[PDB]
Amino acid sequence: ITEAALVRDILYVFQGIDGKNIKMNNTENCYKVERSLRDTAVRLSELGWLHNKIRRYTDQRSLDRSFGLVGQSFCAALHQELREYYRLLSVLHSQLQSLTLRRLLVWTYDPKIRLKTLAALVDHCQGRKGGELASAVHAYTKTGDPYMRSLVQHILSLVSH
Amino acid sequence: IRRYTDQRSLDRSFGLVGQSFCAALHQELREYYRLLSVLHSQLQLT
Amino acid sequence: LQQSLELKRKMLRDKQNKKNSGQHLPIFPAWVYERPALIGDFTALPIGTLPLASQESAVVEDLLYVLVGVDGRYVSAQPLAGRQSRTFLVDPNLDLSIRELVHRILPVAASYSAVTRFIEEKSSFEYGQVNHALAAAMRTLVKEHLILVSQLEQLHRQGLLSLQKLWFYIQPAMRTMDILASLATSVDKGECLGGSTLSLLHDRSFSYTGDSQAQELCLYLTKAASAPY
Amino acid sequence: KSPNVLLQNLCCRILGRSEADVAQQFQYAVRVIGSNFAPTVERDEFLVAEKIKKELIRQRREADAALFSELHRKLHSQGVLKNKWSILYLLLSLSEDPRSYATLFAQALPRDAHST
Amino acid sequence: MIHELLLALSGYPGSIFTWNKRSGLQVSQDFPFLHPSETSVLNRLCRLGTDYIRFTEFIEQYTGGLHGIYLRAFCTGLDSVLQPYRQALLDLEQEFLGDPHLSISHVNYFLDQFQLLFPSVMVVVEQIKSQKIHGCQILETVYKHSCGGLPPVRSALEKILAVCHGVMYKQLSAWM
Amino acid sequence: LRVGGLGPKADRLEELVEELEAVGSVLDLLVQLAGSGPPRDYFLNNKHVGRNVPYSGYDCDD
Amino acid sequence: NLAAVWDQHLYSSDPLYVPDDRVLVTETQVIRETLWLLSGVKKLFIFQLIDGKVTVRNNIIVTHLTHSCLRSVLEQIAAY
Amino acid sequence: AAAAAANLNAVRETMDVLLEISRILNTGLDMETLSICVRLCEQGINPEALSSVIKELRKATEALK
Repeated sequence: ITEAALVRDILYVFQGIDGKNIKMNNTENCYKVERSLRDTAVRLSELGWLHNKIRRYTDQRSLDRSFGLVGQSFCAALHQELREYYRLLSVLHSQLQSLTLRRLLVWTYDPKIRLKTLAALVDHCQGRKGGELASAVHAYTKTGDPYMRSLVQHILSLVSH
Repeated sequence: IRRYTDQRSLDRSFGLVGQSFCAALHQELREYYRLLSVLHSQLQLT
Repeated sequence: LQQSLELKRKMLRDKQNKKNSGQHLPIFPAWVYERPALIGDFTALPIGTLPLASQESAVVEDLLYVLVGVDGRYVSAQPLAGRQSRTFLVDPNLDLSIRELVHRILPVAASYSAVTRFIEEKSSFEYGQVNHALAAAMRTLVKEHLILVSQLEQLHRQGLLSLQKLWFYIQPAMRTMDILASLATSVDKGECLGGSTLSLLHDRSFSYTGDSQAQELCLYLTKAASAPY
Repeated sequence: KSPNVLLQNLCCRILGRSEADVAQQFQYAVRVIGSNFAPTVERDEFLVAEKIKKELIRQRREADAALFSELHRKLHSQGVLKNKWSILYLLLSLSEDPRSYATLFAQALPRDAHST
Repeated sequence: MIHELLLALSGYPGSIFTWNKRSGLQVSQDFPFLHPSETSVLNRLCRLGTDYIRFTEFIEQYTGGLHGIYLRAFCTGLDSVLQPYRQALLDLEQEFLGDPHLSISHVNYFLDQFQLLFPSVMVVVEQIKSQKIHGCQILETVYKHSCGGLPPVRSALEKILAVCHGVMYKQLSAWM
Repeated sequence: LRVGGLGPKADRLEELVEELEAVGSVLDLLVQLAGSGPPRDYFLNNKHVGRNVPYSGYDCDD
Repeated sequence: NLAAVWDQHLYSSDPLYVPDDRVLVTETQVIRETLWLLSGVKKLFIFQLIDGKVTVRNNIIVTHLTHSCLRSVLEQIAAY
Repeated sequence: AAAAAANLNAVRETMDVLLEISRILNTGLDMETLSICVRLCEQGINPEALSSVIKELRKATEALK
């Protein structure tokens, strides 16, 4: 096994899909592998677990018209604000034929702090609908840091419409 | 100089000048580790 | 370690009785606190026979792990991550002159853990807007520590970096993590939150009227954490 | 060609003028590029890419900060430019906000730590 | 294998890209010439590609029961609003010819504008085909799905709404 | 010259001929023949002497 | 190369496979041929006639496409 | 030989990729001047130096207007 191998898999597991040596434990607890390499791989793969959880939700609560206009228009934002995360992850699929950057700890950091927020705004919104879901999305615009507070103030303009 | 700049930042009673003087006195140790690294670099010197 | 679950319990009830004039504060899902998420640290060769030059050359990559919170191969972080600061387990058969240099560097790693943990905790809604804004400006500077510990690996792969070079290069970083981890642990002991942390930052923005490098930190962190208030 | 005549041609492009008249400016340039010629700073590229993404994002031009990430891939794909760093650094240093701490952040490692 | 991905996100069946009328397009082999993670991306691309294939079969079936004038009008509407798919898959040649290094992950930054659109609009002809709907009653289900959240789908079925309303406006222009 | 070392010599050259403003063809001899020729100080680079020497810290290349 | 698809189909030799015998053709030659067939001409080398039905030409191939994908785009143009 | 075309094209491309990077940065450089500057930088030179001089020579040029 080599450090060059592990960074191949680590490009697919940022996209929810499995890899040649990274796999899964049982399902949606964690991304357990198969040294110190392993530990930095694990710590990166916790961006995959945050992708599945936000992908599935927009794949189901769109294609369910019962979930209403808000609900759909939310799942549109969680698709747009995730297509731009595939834009990033395309350049990292290129740039093979070095790349490691502590096996990417400084590339992924800025969006993993945006893959959080949304995965918690999903679980805070779960079960609501209608203009009540335009309230859970207004619960999180009351926080200090203009990353989360501006990311969530965009969704509270899509979901306002 | 370490047993001075150590023991006199643990002393939170030491004056404002006391820290300023002490801050200078280990800026002067960056110069000293910079040089000391140059000396390690040559070791492949007597 | 565990008691933060209880502190958040006391806190959120208190934010409710302050907001008896209202309702429906946000809160994070439990997985945000249960998962290892953004936390720091968690068959190798006969290093006693591995000769002195290569013995340094093996140890210097572990520091490049341990400076971001990864258990190295030698020099690996301890359990009881609790209390307020880490300790580490550099081996009994590593050369004594190297061990006494390793113990001189680690106080930036011991102080990287215990800043990630203030970036995590003091971001959730139990803690007001000001502890968020502080714990986010502090989140920014921890990226630049990740840029830097990446540069040092690039020089290492070229065979071009060694422990007396490493101890030159980390020095402005080792300073900032002391300033941050102190200004973090001071907010836990002096547990009070917004309006009071906005004092604590400004008080140290006088205490460092000399040092200038650490004086721009405290004007940065205060001018950032000021904005909500 | 050779650096001196290239540097003269540079002067003759930024100045709106002919070669003999600008020789005091070329004298100033010869005094300034001269001596400041070896690499002052240890040069690598993960940093000089970040130091520009950060500036575009600061300007709220966040899409250009992802366009750069692929323009840089293309510039690196072709195998011509062997000293990429300098021309990125130069363009960074010349950049302007279309509309100050600077010392807390990651910076270039100082190279004085080694000898030759 | 990047031109066959591109002809089988266009129509035509091939050999990498196996087809079946039930399963749709279905790369399924154990290729030694790809990183093993690959084929599940292709089955995801085959998804939209099959919501062109089976979404195209309906189109050539038209232009009596189902073979009504308003179904032709909606279905030649589902040509006008479907042409952006055809064109947006000529333009996907012009990169990959040039840049030797682009991997199929680029194609998903590109086409996932349509991943909100095709399987949603797929329920309107699957409904018209699973029920039966005739005459100006086509000009209702169109509008009742137009009242959606998603702004892509909410302007796919507003262009088909106005081109099939073109028929109603004329039949009700003879008549008056 | 100024890139090879020997910077003050290069400085001397230009100051020693800004003075001919009050011989262009004569200078054109020396430059076109410049390569041809045939193949110490204590105050030089010495911090311990002179008056108001500013702070510097170790040169080691000097 | 990338533009060499299924010319390293040759993993087919790891199970059991007999070589096809096939003729490479530049796609612009195929395009010349259809522009003739569709300008209403006769007896192209591609688009061979069998019985007044126009037909593909069998074992005719390129690189970026395989053998049976090409066959299927010819069928559609031959029926036109 | 054909290698005098194949490499010249790589220069035509690397030059206009860079013409993009330099316009997203809103710098003042025309196509020619950028080509002088990268010709310099490929020889080995310290970019801090000429980057300061380019602004100084600009200052002189505009201040006379």
